[PDB]
Formats: sequence, structure tokens, C-alpha cells
Amino acid sequence: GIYQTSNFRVQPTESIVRFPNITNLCPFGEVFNATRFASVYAWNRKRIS
Amino acid sequence: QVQLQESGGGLVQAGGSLRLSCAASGSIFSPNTMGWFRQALGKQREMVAVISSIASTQYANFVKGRFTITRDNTKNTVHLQMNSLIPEDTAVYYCYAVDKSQDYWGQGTQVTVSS
Ligand SMILES: *[C@@H]1O[C@H](CO)[C@@H](O)[C@H](O)[C@H]1NC(C)=O
Repeated sequence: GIYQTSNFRVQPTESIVRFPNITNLCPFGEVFNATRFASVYAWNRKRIS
Repeated sequence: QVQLQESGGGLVQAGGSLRLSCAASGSIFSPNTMGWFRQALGKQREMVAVISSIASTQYANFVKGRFTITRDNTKNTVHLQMNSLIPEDTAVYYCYAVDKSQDYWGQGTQVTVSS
């Protein structure tokens, strides 16, 4: 007769990831590459968001 | 662009009087501190005086009881009364806004006293 023994699939080997273009460049160069840094009592906090 | 205008120096004989002025424009958030600093050719910045938002006045021991700072709240300006001058005071001065962020210095006022 006929007998259903196993199941056939195709296991994948590679994975792909797609995301949209990286756009909103965070302010870092204005902090680490800044020309002037404030005194140690007028400390510079800059908010990055 | 925070800009501070300096005025009121020049040539004065020994014993004369002058009135310097720094007027501040730009951001200059409310808790600011206006100071004045000395430099003669051959020396570094010598701290002369300081006024904060508290209106407290601070002066160095070099010129005890001779110079004064006046504070104008309406225009947020500063006037330094230079009285009882002595040729040891021959030095260009610069004023300094501590503020809360990037600091800004002056363009200079030539103060000369000799006989
Ligand atoms: C600062 O500039 C240098 C260029 O020599 C660059 O390599 C570095 O990534 C910059 N730093 C930041 C935080 O942007």
C-alpha cells in the first residue's frame, strides 16, 4: 500500500535582515570633537534625543 | 552668538578715574556671572573682580577698596568704576561671562596710568 512516513521541508541556511536607512545622526561630534569645554563648575550637559 | 561689548578705557594720569562697561547680548541665561580679569604684557590673566546674579561683589587683594562693579538689571549690563589709579594697574582687561554653558571673553580695553 501507500504510507505517509515523514514530512518534507526545506531548511534555510542564510538569514537576511532589512531595515530603513540610518538617518537621525546623534550629536556626538559636537561633544567629543568640540573646540571648547566648559569649566569644572559650569559643567556642560547636552541632551541627546 | 553671545557678544559682550567693552568700553571706557584709555590714557589717564595717576590718580584719575574711569568707567569701563561690558554690555552682554545673545543667550546669557538668567543665572549669569560677570567677571573682570587683568593682563599686563608679560603676565597671564589676573582675576580682578566678579559679580553673580545674587548681586554679591568680589574683589581681589591687589586693588583693595579701589575698584567697584555696578550691575544693571534692566539691560543686564556691568560697569566697572576704576578709581584711585596707580601705574601698577597698567594692564588690558577682559570681561568673562560664566553663564551656564560656553564661556565668552572680551575684545579688550586699554587702561594706562603713568606720569
Ligand atoms: C572626531 O573627528 C575625527 C576625525 O579625525 C573622527 O574620526 C571621529 O569619529 C570624530 N568623533 C566624533 C565623536 O564624531
